[PDB]
Amino acid sequence: MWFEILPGIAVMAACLFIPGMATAHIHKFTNGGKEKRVAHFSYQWNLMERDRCISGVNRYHVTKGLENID
Amino acid sequence: FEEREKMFEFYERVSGARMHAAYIRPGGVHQDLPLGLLDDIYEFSKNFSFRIDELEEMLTNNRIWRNRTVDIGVVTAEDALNYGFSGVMLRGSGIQWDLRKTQP
Amino acid sequence: MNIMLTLLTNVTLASLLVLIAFWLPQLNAYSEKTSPYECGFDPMGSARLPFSMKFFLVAITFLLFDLEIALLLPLPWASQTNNLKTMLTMALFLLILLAASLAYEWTQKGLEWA
Amino acid sequence: GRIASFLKNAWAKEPVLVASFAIGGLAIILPSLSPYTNYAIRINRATPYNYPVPLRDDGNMPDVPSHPQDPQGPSLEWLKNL
Amino acid sequence: TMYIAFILSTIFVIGFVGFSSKPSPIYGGLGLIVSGGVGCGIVLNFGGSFLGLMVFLIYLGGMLVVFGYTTAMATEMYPEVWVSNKTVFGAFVSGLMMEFCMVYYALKEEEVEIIFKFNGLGDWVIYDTGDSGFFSEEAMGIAALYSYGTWLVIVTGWSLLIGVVVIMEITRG
Amino acid sequence: SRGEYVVAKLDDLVNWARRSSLWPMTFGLACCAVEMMHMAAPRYDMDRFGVVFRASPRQSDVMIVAGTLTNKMAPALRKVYDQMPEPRYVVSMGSCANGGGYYHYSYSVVRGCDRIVPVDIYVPGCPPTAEALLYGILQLQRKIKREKRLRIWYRR
Amino acid sequence: MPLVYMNIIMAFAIALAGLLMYRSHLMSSLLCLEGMMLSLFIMSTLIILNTHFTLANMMPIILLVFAACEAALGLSLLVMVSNTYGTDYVQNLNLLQC
Amino acid sequence: VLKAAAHHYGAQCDKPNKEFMLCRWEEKDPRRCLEEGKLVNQCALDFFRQIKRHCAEPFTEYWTCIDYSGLQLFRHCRKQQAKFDECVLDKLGWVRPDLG
Amino acid sequence: MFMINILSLIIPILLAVAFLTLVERKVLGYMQLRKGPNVVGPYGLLQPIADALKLFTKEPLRPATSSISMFIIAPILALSLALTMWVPLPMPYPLINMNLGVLFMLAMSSLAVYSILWSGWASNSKYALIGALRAVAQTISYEVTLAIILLSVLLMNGSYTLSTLITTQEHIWMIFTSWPLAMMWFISTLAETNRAPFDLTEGESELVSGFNVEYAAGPFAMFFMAEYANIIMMNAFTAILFLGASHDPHTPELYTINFVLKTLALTITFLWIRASYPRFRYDQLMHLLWKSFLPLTLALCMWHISLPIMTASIPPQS
Amino acid sequence: SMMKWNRERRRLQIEDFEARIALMPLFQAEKDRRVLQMLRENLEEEAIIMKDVPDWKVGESVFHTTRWVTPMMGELYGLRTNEEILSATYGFIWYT
Amino acid sequence: PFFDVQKRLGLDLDRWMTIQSAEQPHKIPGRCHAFEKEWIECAHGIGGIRAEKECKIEFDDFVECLLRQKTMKRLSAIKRQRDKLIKEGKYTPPPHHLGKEDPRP
Amino acid sequence: ELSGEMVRKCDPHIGLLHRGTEKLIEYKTYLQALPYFDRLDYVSMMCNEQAY
Ligand code: SF4
Repeated sequence: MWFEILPGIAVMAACLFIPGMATAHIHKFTNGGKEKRVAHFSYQWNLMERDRCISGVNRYHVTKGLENID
Repeated sequence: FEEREKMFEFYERVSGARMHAAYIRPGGVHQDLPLGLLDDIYEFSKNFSFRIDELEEMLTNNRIWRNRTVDIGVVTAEDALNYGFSGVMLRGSGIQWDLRKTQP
Repeated sequence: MNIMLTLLTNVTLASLLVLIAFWLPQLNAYSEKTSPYECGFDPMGSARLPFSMKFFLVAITFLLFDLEIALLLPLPWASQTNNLKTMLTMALFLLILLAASLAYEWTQKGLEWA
Repeated sequence: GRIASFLKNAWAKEPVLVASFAIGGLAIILPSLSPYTNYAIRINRATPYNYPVPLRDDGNMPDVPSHPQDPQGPSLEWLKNL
Repeated sequence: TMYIAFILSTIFVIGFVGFSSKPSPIYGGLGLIVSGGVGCGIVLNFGGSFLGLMVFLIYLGGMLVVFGYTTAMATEMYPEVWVSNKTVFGAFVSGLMMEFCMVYYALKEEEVEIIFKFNGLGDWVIYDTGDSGFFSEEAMGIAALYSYGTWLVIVTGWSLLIGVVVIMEITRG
Repeated sequence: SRGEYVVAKLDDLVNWARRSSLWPMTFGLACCAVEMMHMAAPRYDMDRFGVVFRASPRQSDVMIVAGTLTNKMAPALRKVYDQMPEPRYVVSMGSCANGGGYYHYSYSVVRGCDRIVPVDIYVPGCPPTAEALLYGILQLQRKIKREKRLRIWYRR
Repeated sequence: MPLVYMNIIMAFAIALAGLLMYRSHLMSSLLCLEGMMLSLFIMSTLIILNTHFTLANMMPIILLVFAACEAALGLSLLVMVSNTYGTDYVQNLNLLQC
Repeated sequence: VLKAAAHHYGAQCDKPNKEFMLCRWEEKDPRRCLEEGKLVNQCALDFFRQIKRHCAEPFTEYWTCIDYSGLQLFRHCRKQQAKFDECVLDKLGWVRPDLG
Repeated sequence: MFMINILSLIIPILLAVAFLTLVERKVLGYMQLRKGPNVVGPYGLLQPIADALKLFTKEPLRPATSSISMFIIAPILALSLALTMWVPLPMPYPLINMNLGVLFMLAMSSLAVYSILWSGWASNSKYALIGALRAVAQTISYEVTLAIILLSVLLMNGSYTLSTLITTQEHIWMIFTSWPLAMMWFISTLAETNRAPFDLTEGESELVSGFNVEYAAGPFAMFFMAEYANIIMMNAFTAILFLGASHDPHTPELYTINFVLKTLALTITFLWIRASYPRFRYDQLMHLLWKSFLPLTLALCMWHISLPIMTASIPPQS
Repeated sequence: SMMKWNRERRRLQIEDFEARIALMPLFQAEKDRRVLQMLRENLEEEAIIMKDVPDWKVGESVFHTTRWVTPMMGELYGLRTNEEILSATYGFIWYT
Repeated sequence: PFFDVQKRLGLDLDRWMTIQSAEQPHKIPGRCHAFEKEWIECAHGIGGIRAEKECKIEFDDFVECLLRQKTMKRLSAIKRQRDKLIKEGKYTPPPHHLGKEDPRP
Repeated sequence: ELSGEMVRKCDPHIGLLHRGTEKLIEYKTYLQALPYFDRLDYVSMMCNEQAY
């Protein structure tokens, strides 16, 4: 009866759930297991650029803590 | 049209054809009603009122339906008679005329 | 450059769909099939003849309304100012003028067609 | 008398415009008759978008706060309790 | 990719030639569409996100009403394209040749002076090295219209209202 | 051979898509069009089989001639058929569209739509029942299933 | 000056030449007017952004507003000509001589 | 890492940072304040040296949480913030500056 | 990896459109006492594939009177923009994070209109020209109200950034704050996508097939896909704007699921409206949008400008 | 509810701005040192590149004023690699 | 006829956007604030005729800041000479200019 | 004739379903002419039979 519509709705649900999950997982994969940093303003972009140089490997995701000093 | 399908087999059970029954012939009809036909007609007509009310629920008070029909194709009573209109085309303009009442 | 990449990918995908649509099927074309559709009968006049707009005034005013919408867009940032009194008065002034223009067009029977 | 008839007729024939003028009217009058508009102004001034450039101390600035967090200077304690 | 702005500006000139040769207004419409979109791209590349999106949005809406009229007033039984009339095609080709000649002269010869003095280096050079902080400087300057530009707001609003009135007075017979 | 197997499998895929997504055009001429509406009625539900009534001939796959094809109507029917993009099929519904039916000996009736367009399935009746028309359409799906268009191309 | 400035000035010049050189329709002249307005917008916007003239970032929006005001003026004049002559052809504007 | 310790850094390294800002905003020439700029880094390094010696582990927990979020928000790591403030208040005696 | 992300945002959307066709058919059937596609595949799950294969194996016809260049460009623009308007959507993380993604969506929709315009104009048919003019009239009626409602509901967001909408609705759906604007925005989205009671550009019962009457096989499939993709994208926009969802930064799947379910509910309501009301007359559509919404949208714009100032609740800029 | 949440968000924004202010002096110091180092490197390489060219004074100011003028992008990354130029120019704009 | 009603009534209708050295929101300085300030303060009250010739160095500096024509010419000359040297192999770009050394923070 | 979408003139062209029923009836008996009326109004069949 009416529940016969459910398979199509579920297939569409899976097809719409793929994009979001894929984007989140790719962002985590390409940013060292962390949320992709946003740069809405120039200050955030300057922070990102400094972090990239600090890392030394030209990647901003890798962060150097207190171990790097001294 | 599901109710229209139920009435189609009323045609078919009494004549053998769903649409063109050729059942009403000069002198009466062709065959007598098969047994149990009147009961089934009663069962259909018992619940057919709700179908009309469901139809009205979707159209009668819908503002979109009223916008598409209210004040559209207005026919004056005098013009309808002169132009030869009959049936609903007359009684929709207020003319009180039905051939089942005046000339039964 | 990522937005450019996305645009390029979308355009290429659409054009590839067009290409497959126009080169996969078996094509058999003749004059009658490619004739314009006029519900089974031959058209009387050309489709490139003038087509009168009964809502021309509505469009010309929609131009200025789109202008006002462009003027109103900076409002979310305008609320971050220290002169909230002046900012609010000017925003309400613009909205009041938009409403007044709409009212003038309405009362002078401009929104009506034909 | 005439106002009541006009408003009843207005909300019976064109109820959409009645609501719009009422909502629009409130949006012009209410902000003036509010005690929180000044707070809205103060919050916008409070937010430090740019750097607070220090001034050279000449020794005769009693209220200017030469300190990290000593009591002198403006306070946001009002915003904390808002 | 260091000359994206130059490529977009060349496409801008191409679209301007396209709708300046005067094909059917329908085709002039897409010419202006391309020009506006590419100009939005240039402004985005220079940091004007809101301004570029604003020209894109307004012209997109404006050319729609023009298209409505092209099918109502400027509708020719045989609408003409850039390869339909030797006059239109000549204008289009002349514009393209002018653009190409000036581009070649500007590129191969670093310093070019046609009317003003143009330098052949990339547009990236003129960019500033400053930091705007937690700002969208264009957005803040634009939003200053309601705080600083009260007079501008008043005059623009009055002009728009008078524009509505003028349209109604003109289109009344 | 591997070539025939791929072509045969491709031919089945092409045939399956065409026969299971038949799109008749909304084209009804007479009494038989009413029974055609009852095939789209909930009881029989032609949409259940993928048969969807498109309007424009250019977006249709089958023309169901349902009703008398008068002389005044014949040029209109042919042009509407010609504007259908191939592959297109014609299903003749009712004795009026088959061989003229009740009006075979009429000065203004074409003696069957076969004289105007090629017909794939003839549905008999006056009017044929909604199942009879549905039987003819399902028979058309079987006819499309037996179409070896690519398989013949591999052997041309 | 950067080459982008040259390109935008050339676009303005081309649009001006197009407007000055009518062919048949009055619609295309309005198109050239809108093109000139767009070119001026792009020029002013680039100038303001490059020099970080923050308070002048509202100038292109005002320019755009008056641009589409002139466009609406042109459209209304166009409809009147079409109503009075049937076509928007620029040759119909011939009663007033010298 | 800088954002996690920023609030305490501003309070402790206030004196040399403010002098450098005054220099830059009065000389209006970066070459006339290099010496003051060097003292900013020296005091900044000394600020982190105390953290490494008294609040190493709790601070590492704090900035790792902040590093995760793309916005580097403070409201998604208040639990770790309290741990860092508590150790710093005891071992080093620093007090986080209030709002404004 | 970014190209993989582009593919993982385009291909699933096309599959969702394909199966949304089937979902719409079955929903309409079961609301009409019928059964949707039920023979082709189990419960009709293979119907979209059959439709696509039929359309792309069907001969496309090029009208003799048609301008080929525009006739081919229109379908491409429609699909490309339909696929592009998903780029900035925050689910929970947007593929392309723009500070002004909302205005980008507005501009992309405004451009998509030209697909219907050029498809209609280039088709060189009277019905297609009527459909194009109806599309023009439709976009004249809704655009101003759409932008004003969007601005008013974003006045509590603080910026045109789409991602910020998730934060603004962290404790409460924004529909509880602007439900009149929510209703008007929903109707405007119905009108924009040429959808229920506003299917005037196509007009099956009045214009045979509207602007796409001369389109067949592949191009027609592209226009259908673009239409349904715009439907899903606009319903997603309605979901993020008003029906906010919880986002745990460590488990984004929670948001994704909640978001998807809300978008599916909104699409189902779109079909529900499609099978419940008669079609407007586009004169009545323009009159409604200009004389019942627009005054109310202006009034609510005034109200939502004044409210944060009068309540000291101006949202943060950043 | 939205009033309460927006007031809390304003407080959070103020806190983040205070953190930025606290971090700003170090960033300014690093920025000025980096700019001066890049200018020095450009001058040193220019002294070698255009030593043969007649009358080409190395490091000659283009302004009459003896005041600090913030260098343009082409005056810092003029001879750097194309990738570095593209980064320092269009990185923030192209990052989304 | 410049009827200077603004200076008479004291109103400020458009003098706030005439120059980039005026007050701007959030104190965002213009790119050439210093040069324009020097040019304006030099040429204040002495008249236009004197300002054209006397405060000409300031105006030239302001124009150079605004357009960078001479700076771009110098950079173009440097680039051309470097390219010519590289063609003849008389020069080798340093590693920090070849993307081999980590740039300072 | 449409001025835009306003209907200036509406001209119905009929006869596309003219099957000559009235002429065919003249060649058939009264019983044989009865089925002809079922096809006149094929939405209301038995009413046509009753009138005949
Ligand atoms: S076959 Fe019979 S029912 Fe069908 S159209 Fe002909 S007369 Fe009517």
